[PDB]
Amino acid sequence: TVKTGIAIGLNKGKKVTSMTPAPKISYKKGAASNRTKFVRSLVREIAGLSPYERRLIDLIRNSGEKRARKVAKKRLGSFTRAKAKVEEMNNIIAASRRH
Amino acid sequence: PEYVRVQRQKKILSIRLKVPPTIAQFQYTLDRNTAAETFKLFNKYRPETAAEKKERLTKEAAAVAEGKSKQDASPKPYAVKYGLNHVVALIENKKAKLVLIANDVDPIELVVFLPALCKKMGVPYAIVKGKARLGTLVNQKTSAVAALTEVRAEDEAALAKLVSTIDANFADKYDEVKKHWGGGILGNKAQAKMDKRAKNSDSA
Amino acid sequence: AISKNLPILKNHFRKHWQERVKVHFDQAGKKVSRRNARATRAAKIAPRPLDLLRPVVRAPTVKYNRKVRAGRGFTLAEVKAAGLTAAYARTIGIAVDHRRQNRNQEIFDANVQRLKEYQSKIIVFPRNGKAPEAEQVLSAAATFPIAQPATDVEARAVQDNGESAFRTLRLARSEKKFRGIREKRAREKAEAE
Amino acid sequence: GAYKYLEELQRKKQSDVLRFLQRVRVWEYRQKNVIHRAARPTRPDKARRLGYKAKQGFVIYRVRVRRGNRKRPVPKGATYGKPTNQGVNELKYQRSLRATAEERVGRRAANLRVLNSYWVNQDSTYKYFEVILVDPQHKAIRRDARYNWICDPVHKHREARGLTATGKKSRGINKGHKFNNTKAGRRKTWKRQNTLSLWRYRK
RNA sequence: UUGACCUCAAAUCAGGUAGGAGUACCCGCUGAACUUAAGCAUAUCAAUAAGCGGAGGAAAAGAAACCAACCGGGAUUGCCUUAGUAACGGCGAGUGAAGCGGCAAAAGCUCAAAUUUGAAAUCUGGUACCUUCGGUGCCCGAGUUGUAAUUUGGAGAGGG
RNA sequence: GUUCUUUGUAAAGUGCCUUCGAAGAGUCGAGUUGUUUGGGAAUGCAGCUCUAAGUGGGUGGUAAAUUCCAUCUAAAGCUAA
Ligand SMILES: [K+]
Ligand SMILES: [Mg+2]
Ligand SMILES: [Mg+2]
Ligand SMILES: [Mg+2]
Ligand SMILES: [Mg+2]
Ligand SMILES: [Mg+2]
Ligand SMILES: [Mg+2]
Ligand SMILES: [Mg+2]
Ligand SMILES: [Mg+2]
Ligand SMILES: [Mg+2]
Ligand SMILES: [Mg+2]
Ligand SMILES: [Mg+2]
Ligand SMILES: [Mg+2]
Ligand SMILES: [Mg+2]
Ligand SMILES: [Mg+2]
Ligand SMILES: [Mg+2]
Repeated sequence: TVKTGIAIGLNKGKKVTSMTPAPKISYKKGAASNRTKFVRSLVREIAGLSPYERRLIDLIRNSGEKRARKVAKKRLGSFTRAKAKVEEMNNIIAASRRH
Repeated sequence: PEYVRVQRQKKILSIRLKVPPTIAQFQYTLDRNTAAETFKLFNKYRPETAAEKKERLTKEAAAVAEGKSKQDASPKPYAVKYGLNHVVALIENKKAKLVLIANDVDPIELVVFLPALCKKMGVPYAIVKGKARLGTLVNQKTSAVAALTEVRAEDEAALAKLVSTIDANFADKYDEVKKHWGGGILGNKAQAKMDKRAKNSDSA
Repeated sequence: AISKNLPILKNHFRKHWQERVKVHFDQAGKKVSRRNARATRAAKIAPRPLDLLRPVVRAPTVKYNRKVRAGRGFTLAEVKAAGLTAAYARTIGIAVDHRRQNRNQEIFDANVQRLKEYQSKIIVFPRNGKAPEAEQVLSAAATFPIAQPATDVEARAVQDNGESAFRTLRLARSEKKFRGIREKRAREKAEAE
Repeated sequence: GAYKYLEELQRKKQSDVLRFLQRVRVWEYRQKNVIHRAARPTRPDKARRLGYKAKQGFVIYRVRVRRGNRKRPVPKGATYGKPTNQGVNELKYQRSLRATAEERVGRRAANLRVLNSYWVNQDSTYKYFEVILVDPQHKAIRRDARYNWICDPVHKHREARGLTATGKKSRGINKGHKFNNTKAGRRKTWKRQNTLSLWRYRK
């Protein structure tokens, strides 16, 4: 990862002594927070699924991942969000009856 | 007056619409005879009053100065713990030995989660009738929660049968009330109308 | 209205610019007012030099990274190496900035070098002492100049190995240009059907 | 903690349990007046998060606001200008319904200062928001140095000038190249860039 | 054979505050047209004038969900530049900012989310007194649907 | 400037080892629509509809898929020149 020392090339720029300083407590905004994970599980067991979430789970069980992810993209904002939604739905459906 | 009209219409609408299973588990209230006994026990654990706090501080302050008391001039207290934030943390620490929550909290989001959370830590919970009596328990107007963690030796007998009675009604019944939908009441004129239909058509 | 050979102008004067014209007649009046403000601020505050100590720090933006300039405030890491806590330095007139991070030792060591020098040059008045007259100085920045580091020595002997700088320079650019293209062909050529 | 159960549940506004409550509640708010005193916050989690404290002097109001666009109030759709200005039905009133409600309660409790607001329910025709107020005359607020900045006149009618949370959101006031058009204030910014700055020694 | 809760009231109840003016500057909403294009409709005039709401001695913004892409700077605001440039535009008339660099001034921060639970420790009001922009005592009340100490991401806390 | 005041085992600051580390939703985001901007497969703002997650989110000035990295950490608040 050392700079090449020249003004052209991939790692352009001069060779300087790094430290890679100690990280900020930020960049941990997506923290684990074991108690928060617990709260999310708890609210999952009290509150069921959205009607549209249920439609996506039915799409999982009958019509397949491609159509299901497509519908997730159509409902939610981005294709990345759709991928995340279908992945968490796969986790919940696996934790469900078909253990 | 409209406020009377509105409040009556608040409850009538609340039942005619179908109530989801999660709420209306509060519709099952703790029965009459055990209710007297439960508060009869709990009234022995009323926390410090306005006056009682003053005298202990005087007898403690007038003690540490000459008796060199290291804050052990007062006995270990045994009083009901109150406060929703106080109680919720207690179950999460598994310290709540018995928790009973008022069933008439106006914003249900404050207490809807608590009985389900109590089941997961295996902490006995009671959906109890009347926040007002919860207030008089702890020298307040309203408390909405009441938790007992520690008991005297001779009173451990009381909870064990009582917890068996309470757990027999709410916590043991959790999994069936969890999938039991609420509401579904038609009106009196509607109910007589339907029965009139059933007596003519259904029973002919 | 286009006349003979004259360059195309783009003078943007078709709004009601008459209403917004700030003519700085106050340039002289403002400078004396500012010099008045600096003097009264110096007298008002304790014998402190009107400013905080600013770090020696590299400029971004390679157009300007050849130079060094003053920063806003010191990083927590640099202040710790000086032997103070971050809060205390602000009380002494040392500017601390938490947003900057140190990834350059020569910049890191340069700052702590000026930290110790500043510490050498401070007399901290005790809260309940005597506080003798200290001949207040007006500018810490004037007392602690910024020096541009020297990159090399004045003279040396050439060590030309026939490196033919273009062949270094041109092929470095060529190598980067086709870099990802090369691994792409690694995907097909190491496919092995 | 005890409020994160309220917080995490509220993320599931479309969940089965909350759908019962909001539908019940939207009926409850409809019957009452457009603006009426709220005895206690419907979302004590949200209020505390937003700065409400269970102290004397804090005031909570519920308000309902009509939804949709701002129909151009020209008579019979006659705009009297170039055709780009003929559009009447499709104007958007670039300031949020949260701001519009916040003005009305601010006018209602004219003695008082709007802290913030949050919505509690909605339907097709109306939106409902519940508004947080702070009493600068109560000695509990003039004291309590955590909050006595309210008592200063400089923030009076904070709601009307766009100094509230949604006001800043609507004014486009935030950092970045994405907001360079409106960073220090759109009108303030426009005047600075359209000013001919002349010095005595002409450059 | 009663009083506490919740909510809603009334009182020439004790005490309060809002209205209006000014408006040069300031914060927002609303918002043209003359004019230019040698016609004219997009566009320009202009995110202006007119109208409405809201403050102060300044207001606003203000301590990064910033800028950057370099060896990286580091709240905001103002000035010299960037620059009549990148870009937008019947790509016509025209419009047209931002990074860096120099300088002025400099300043940093705080709440919700942590049960204090061996002790609502918190606050308004009324009375009596005194050294009264207050303080002490006492009593009602607020408040556990949460008022104090602690924590605010640069961290920080439970422990040893 | 110095004189009545002395607070108080009351509070605070730094070092080491460990367990943690709580951080903001009809909101971000997306579609469409209107206005606006130099922002141009759409700069901002607003309306309606859909609407989240926590090794996430925004941004990285050409739409999208794939793999990374840098950079900060919104939907809460105060502040003088
Ligand atoms: K018009
Ligand atoms: Mg009166
Ligand atoms: Mg013309
Ligand atoms: Mg002409
Ligand atoms: Mg005007
Ligand atoms: Mg005035
Ligand atoms: Mg000033
Ligand atoms: Mg200001
Ligand atoms: Mg401000
Ligand atoms: Mg910060
Ligand atoms: Mg800056
Ligand atoms: Mg223009
Ligand atoms: Mg009251
Ligand atoms: Mg501390
Ligand atoms: Mg935040
Ligand atoms: Mg407009």
